Amino acid sequence: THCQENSETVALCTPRIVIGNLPDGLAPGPFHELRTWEIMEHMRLRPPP
Amino acid sequence: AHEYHNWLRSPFSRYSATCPNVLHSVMTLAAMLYKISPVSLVLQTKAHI
Repeated sequence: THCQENSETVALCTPRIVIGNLPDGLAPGPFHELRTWEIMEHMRLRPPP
Repeated sequence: AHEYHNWLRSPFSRYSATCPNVLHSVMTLAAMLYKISPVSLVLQTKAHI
């Protein structure tokens, strides 16, 4: 990201510490829910209690 | 901690964690008890198990 500092423009970089940070254009909302379903299937909780 | 001289090793505890709490799982624990031996093998397979 670009940012302003004391009347000058500088670049800024940060780490995407959590996978959710990805913009949904590269990771849509429904994909995350179904990935959670895959999590559940691995954990044998295929239907939730 | 004598897991190698123990009668019931870590695969039982690992399966217990992901257990679905219905009676079918209890019989699954009961089923796993089947013995690995010549007489046990012949009796088990004679029933077509």
